[PDB]
Amino acid sequence: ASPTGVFVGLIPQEYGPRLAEGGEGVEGYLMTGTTTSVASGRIAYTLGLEGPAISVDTACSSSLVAVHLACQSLRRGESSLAMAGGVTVMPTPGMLV
Amino acid sequence: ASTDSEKVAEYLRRATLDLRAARQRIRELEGEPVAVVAMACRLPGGVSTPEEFWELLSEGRDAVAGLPTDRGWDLDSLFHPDPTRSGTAHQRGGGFLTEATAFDPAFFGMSPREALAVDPQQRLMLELSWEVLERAGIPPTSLQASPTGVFVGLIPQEYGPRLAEGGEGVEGYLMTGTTTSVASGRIAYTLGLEGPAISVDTACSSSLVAVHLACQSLRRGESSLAMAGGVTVMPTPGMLVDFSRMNSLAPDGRCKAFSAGANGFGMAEGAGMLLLERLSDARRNGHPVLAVLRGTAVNSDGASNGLSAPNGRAQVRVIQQALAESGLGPADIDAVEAHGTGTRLGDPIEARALFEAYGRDREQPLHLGSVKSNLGHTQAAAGVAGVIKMVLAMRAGTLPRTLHASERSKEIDWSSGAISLLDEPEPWPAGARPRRAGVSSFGISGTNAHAIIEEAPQVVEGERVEAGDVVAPWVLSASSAEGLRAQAARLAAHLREHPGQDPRDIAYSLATGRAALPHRAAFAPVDESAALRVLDGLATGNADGAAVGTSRAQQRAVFVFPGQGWQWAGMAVDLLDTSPVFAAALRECADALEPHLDFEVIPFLRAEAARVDVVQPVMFAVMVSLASMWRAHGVEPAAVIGHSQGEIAAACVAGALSLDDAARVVALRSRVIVPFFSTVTGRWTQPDELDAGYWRFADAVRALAEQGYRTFLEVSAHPILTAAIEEIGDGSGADLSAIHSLRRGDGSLADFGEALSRAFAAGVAVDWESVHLGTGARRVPLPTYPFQRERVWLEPLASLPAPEREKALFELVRSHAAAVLGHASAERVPADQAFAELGVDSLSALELRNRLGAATGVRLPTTTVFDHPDVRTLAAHLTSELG
Amino acid sequence: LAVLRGTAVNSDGASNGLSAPNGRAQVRVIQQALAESGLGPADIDAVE
Amino acid sequence: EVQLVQSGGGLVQPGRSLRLSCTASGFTFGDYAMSWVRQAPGKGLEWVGFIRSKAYGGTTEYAASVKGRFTISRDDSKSIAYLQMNSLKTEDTAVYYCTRGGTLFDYWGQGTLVTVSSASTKGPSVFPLAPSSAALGCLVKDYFPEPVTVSWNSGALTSGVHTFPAVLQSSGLYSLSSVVTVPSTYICNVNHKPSNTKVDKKVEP
Amino acid sequence: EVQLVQSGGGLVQPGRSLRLSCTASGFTFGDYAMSWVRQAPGKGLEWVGFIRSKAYGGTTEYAASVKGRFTISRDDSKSIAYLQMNSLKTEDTAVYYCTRGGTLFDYWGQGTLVTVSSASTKGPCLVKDYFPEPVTVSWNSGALTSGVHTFPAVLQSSGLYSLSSVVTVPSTYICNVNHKPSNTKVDKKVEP
Amino acid sequence: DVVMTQSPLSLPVTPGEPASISCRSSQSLLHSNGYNYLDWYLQKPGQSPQLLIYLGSNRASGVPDRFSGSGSGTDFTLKISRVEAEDVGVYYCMQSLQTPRLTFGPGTKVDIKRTVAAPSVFIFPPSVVCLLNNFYPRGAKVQWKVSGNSQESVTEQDSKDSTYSLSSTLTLSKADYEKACEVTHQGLSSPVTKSF
Repeated sequence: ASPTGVFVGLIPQEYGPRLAEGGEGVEGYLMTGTTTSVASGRIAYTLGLEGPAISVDTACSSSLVAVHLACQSLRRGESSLAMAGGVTVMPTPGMLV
Repeated sequence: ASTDSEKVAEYLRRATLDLRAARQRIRELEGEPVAVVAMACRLPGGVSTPEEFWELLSEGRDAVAGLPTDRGWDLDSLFHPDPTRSGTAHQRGGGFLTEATAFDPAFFGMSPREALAVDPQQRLMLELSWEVLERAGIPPTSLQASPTGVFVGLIPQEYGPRLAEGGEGVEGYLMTGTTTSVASGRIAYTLGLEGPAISVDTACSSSLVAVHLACQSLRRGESSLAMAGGVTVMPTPGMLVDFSRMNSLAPDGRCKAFSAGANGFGMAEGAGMLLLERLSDARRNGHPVLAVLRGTAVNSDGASNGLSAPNGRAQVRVIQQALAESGLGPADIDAVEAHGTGTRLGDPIEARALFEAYGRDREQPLHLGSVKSNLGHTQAAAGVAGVIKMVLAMRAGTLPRTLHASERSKEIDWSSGAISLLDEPEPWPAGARPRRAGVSSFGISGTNAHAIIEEAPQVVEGERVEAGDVVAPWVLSASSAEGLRAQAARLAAHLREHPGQDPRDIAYSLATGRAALPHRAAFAPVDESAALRVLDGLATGNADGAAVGTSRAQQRAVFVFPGQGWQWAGMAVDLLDTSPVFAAALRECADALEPHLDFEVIPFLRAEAARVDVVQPVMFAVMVSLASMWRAHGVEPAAVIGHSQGEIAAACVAGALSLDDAARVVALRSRVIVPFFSTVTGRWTQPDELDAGYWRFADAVRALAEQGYRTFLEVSAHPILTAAIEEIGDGSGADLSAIHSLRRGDGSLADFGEALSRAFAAGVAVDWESVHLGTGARRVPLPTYPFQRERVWLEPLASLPAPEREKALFELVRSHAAAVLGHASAERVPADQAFAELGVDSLSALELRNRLGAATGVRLPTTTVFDHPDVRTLAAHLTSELG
Repeated sequence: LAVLRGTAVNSDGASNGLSAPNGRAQVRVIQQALAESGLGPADIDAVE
Repeated sequence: EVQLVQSGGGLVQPGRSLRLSCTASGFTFGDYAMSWVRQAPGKGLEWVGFIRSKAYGGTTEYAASVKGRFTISRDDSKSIAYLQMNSLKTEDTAVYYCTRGGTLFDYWGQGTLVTVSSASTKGPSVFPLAPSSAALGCLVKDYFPEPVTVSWNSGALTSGVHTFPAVLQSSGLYSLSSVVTVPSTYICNVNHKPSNTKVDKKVEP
Repeated sequence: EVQLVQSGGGLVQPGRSLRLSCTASGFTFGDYAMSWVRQAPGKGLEWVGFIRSKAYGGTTEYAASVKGRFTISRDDSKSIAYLQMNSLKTEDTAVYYCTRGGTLFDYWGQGTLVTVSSASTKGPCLVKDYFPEPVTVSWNSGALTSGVHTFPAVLQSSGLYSLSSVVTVPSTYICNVNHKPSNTKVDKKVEP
Repeated sequence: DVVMTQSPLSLPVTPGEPASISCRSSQSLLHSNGYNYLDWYLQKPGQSPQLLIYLGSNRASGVPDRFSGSGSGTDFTLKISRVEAEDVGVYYCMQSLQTPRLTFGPGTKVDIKRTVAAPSVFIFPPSVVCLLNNFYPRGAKVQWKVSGNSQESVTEQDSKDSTYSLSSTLTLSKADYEKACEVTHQGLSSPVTKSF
């Protein structure tokens, strides 16, 4: 229950089958495990942090944009700590096609 | 000076002043309020304007009809007696936008094949941005290279086929149409703005987070203008299929907030958009003000019980933080727009949190209502919709109703009585206590936000009015003939609906606040009824009493100085007696006539009162006065030419000699009895070489047309030798249009008005501010652009025989251009249009070059598209590359 | 470990293409960041 | 905001009289004390006078070369300060400033020229030459008043012009010079609108 | 950055002497002027005296009712000011404050308490006739913590303060007292 | 009661790096209240003077943060941070112990630093002139002897290059001539003479 901000840069990608054709084992967790908004929510919920959790997508400069936003938030004083970073993983070779 | 008695006083005063300034700066930086300027929305049902949304709220209906059928959904195997069967949904209805299928790709520069790969979300966002810009009164083209941040809240979803498999026509554009980052980049690229562009995804609170970020950016001074909103449109039923698995969806699909029959939150779709600016800057520029935002707060629930379930402590903390940030007490809010999700467990928690935050210390009963009852859950489109409803109802001074609230939930305590449900409309009149309201939005991720909205200051009152006699021209533009007709019909209908308007107000509103599109029509009205008839005629499609002309990339004008011909000169009345510029542009030249003629402004009137040696000075005075009037009214020449006696005026306007000194130095004997074309030599000359020694019409005009100027303004009291100019223009190059300033026998200012109308119809740039330097006219709301939509949707050799060879080359070029750009109707593309507006990029450029090279077997440079931006230019170049 | 001074964010605007980079915009970004940091162009030794 | 403007100034023969008006707005004029300063045309800044405030009452003190020459005046209805002129002298020709404060010279005014002389508008001479090379020179002498404009080739060549500022002749007239360059068809032109004289001169080496 | 941390006080019999010290910290003690303010128990405020800064000399104004009874001395080597209590007379007992500034009273430091007069411990539900200074109550041996109405002590003819405490119930009650210097717990019940 | 700047009267500057102006005084001020009665003023070319810092270093509002004073009661010195465009003019040290202040003082000039480029010498036979060109740093000596009467003028600091140009005229009336012009510059060797 401490003020701590989370800022993650992401680019949405497809991982499994389409929602309309959900598989056997996984039915209700399909959208929970793919939406970009929940990326920061998972961390904030596992660690119990109580602060602004925002997912930001700005193409190849997402990490820098998130760092800038975290710096502004820290300077204003609304949070006592912050975390910033980015990630990108290719699950399917539709990207380089 | 008394020591230690007066010296310290000045230092103390200076220190106090500096301290006051510093504290004022701190206060302004920390919490300066921000004003709301414009409004835009696209909601389920028939809603397309905020006024329609307010009407729907007032009458209190619902927009739940059922699932759509245009998107090609299966719609049959989506349900089954067994709810656990895969691919089965639960919702049998909901509010769905019916206009997502249609779009207008031609208005912007986008090839149809590229447009086929565009996500509906960013597809709607462009229209919303254009409408919200037009409504505020700022012309869209004005904002160039200016700091204007853009913030959009979206959800990724999925539109078309997977990237790996690819497509047939859309292969290289699947990325740019199906990503979230470009949702603001496309708007920035189209409008040419330079402010930050950010796309944020935070589930149902995305719009509120975006507006909070925009407020912070405005407060920090990074950007001077902001633009925020959200959108959520789903093209596939997979979302419902997934959300049916944990059984969180009501069967019918209606939200019953705080009711006893909670079953789910349903689904819907929509969009919204706002325009923001700090109060001081908005006041300085006179932009309209509707309401004022004061403070926001963002927080996350933290380690809640599970992932989906929310927490009350976080909501209470964020509400308290939002209240404390703006310095507003908990007992200063009249109504609150709650989340109103209508689920089984969320409602008691939200009610308890609201009671804790407000109801603990309340004197008057708080009014509670939810907008989701009327429309249903709109995902990211929520939040902003609540703010829109609050500001609309608070401007109208009436609180709307809430549906399906006749049965309060038993699990929620109501014994306190501090919170009252909005089961009936409640009057909200203005009073001593400023009106305020608050909104909230909680997402499934955990992030939640709150905001406070306050009424606009009561300073608009104090407007003065004053009658007049000068009629202002009416103008309107569109992107196509059908668009022009639709715009005229809409304007006529709107004028019919609201009578009693002021012609000056409408003319002022139409003059500034619209772009200079390349389809123009203008006229001058005399009655609110005659103008209706003229507009009806324009809507039908016949130009009567109005000037209509089509011109693109033609904005420069040229004055021509003829000799004699308007010897009647009967327009000595008014002008120099009424027009301030004409009055000030006559005496100084007349003062130059005193040396050898004693011929001032008054004796010109007395001479007429109803010999070239006296006609020539007054002719020069008329020339210089009319030129001054034209140049003051915003139109300036690119070149000037003169007749046998026109060279004196040409030198006067070129700066060869001083304003009045040119008169009686060239006319020192007084009777002899700007880059410009020297008519005697047939070439451009500088003003310096003109001297005492200085004292082919088809060739001159054809050379000027070759230079790049395609119009002439004939400055005279009567049109003279204009037909010859037109005939020479027809015989060489494009059509050459000329317009006379005034016509003999009509000295009324209405003649100048219609001349200005014709000049505008000819594409001549006009400074409307000079026309409206001051009359007593203010802005009046007007209808927006009538887009022309169409359905777009994806699903998951001769040897130089004759110039007839040239037409064959032109036709094959047109066919190839239609083929590459994806125009299914390979029948017509604009001829004078360049390529940058057709949506052709590098990918299509190389393909077109290869097709042309294979077709005719010639080598063609890669950069030829830059060399020949027009199809006609390319055809001319290729037809000259034979042999 | 280190200290951050200031950052700046900007948009390319109206270029010759959606993916076409803009030249003068980056100069504005760098100048705004330097001004916000309150330093001069002669105080930077390396650039990534 | 706080604005200070000054009015009253022009050409006056020796021994005349004049007054200067200082206008203040945007603050309580009563508390502050006014002060007048004068800058010679090409020298430093020298304090002239200082009037106290009615809270302490009091009056001014002036200084040397001004004591007993002219006085001050200050009002309260419209906050307009007055500086009187009595028996003006040629050396007094200098720009004048009115500023707030008696000791700490805060926000200033805008200035006024106020020249003193005894002459009339005249026609400039030319006496030009081009000895060998190159900064071609066409001087201007014996003209009045100061406003005058010069150019080269009827204002055609304007690259490297080195026109020098005016200087007061011992006879009350002024002399100018103008040279640009020619490291090799050149005509020098000068205009004197106050005397409404057009002079164009061709110079050869 | 600015503290005065004054110290030095206690119980003094009538007709004696004492001293107090105010310790500057952070700011340049030389420029400022010190002051002393006394607050009687149950009363308002009253000014004692002050000393000018060295720039104006060493003038000291002792107001009234003192007239040489006490003296204020200033030290600049360690930035300490002293007030010399001398010949204390009963009503002089109060809490004393050391403040910074001659006319405008700045950060104000913090206060110290002194007493006067001579007596001895006596030992104490009225809880009368005690003079350590403090007394505590342990109602119902610390069990009952409701309806407590402990009231402040009251000066009497010869000191020896008295107390009071009461509880109410419309329906097993020890009241009891504690005495730090003597430990004279008496407990006892009561039936009216 | 007598204060002179004692700082470099020319003080050439170049943007980027900072600078400073010393201000040495007579016996220190140190008024009993505990302050120094010294102020600073700046005069732009052709503009009205404006105040920068009053007593001590408490620069007033509107003044950019790049300025900062300092110093004891007899060794006042004004520090300026990274140098930018403008700020070229005259700076004045002002005291306040003596109310009847007569003159602000000679002041210290400020101009853009440049090289030591040599001048050029030209003559103009017939009431004759001796002019130069581009002789930064500013400075030139005219000793027409063939002395006593002369009249010269100097332009601004050559905005595009910062190399001053000078022109001086021999004071003569009519045909009384019956028969020297050299200039010494610090960026130049022994002077050269034309002498008609």
